[PDB]
Amino acid sequence: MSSLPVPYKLPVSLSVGSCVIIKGTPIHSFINDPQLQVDFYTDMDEDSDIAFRFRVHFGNHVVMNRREFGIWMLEETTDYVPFEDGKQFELCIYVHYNEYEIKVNGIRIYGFVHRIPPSFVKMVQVSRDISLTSVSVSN
Repeated sequence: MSSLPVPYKLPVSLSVGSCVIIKGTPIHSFINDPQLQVDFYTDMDEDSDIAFRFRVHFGNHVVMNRREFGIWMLEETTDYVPFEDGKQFELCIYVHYNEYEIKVNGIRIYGFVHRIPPSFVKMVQVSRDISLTSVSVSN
């Protein structure tokens, strides 16, 4: 009705200089472990490989990783999660030559180095405890 379906699946093509921009609001903030998850898949089904998972545990930390043939690789984390309950955020994932740069409301919180070329990404999925207003792939 007023927001996009969650979970949300968007076919994409990424190249160096692309930015994936996600606008949404954390909801259900009264539950014990509210989350946001963004997955960059290499094909259209959810069994396919994941070049980059960005999984926020709101108020706690972010965990990032990559999945190949069902197997998760080296996990990376940061406790810098500057989201606000019930306030709209702008989540920007910039595709650089060497990494995905993740900004929350204009502020860099992490850089995840590519394990496979970002041109291999075919779908972005957004899931868990957000209301989703828009997803864009810019440039």
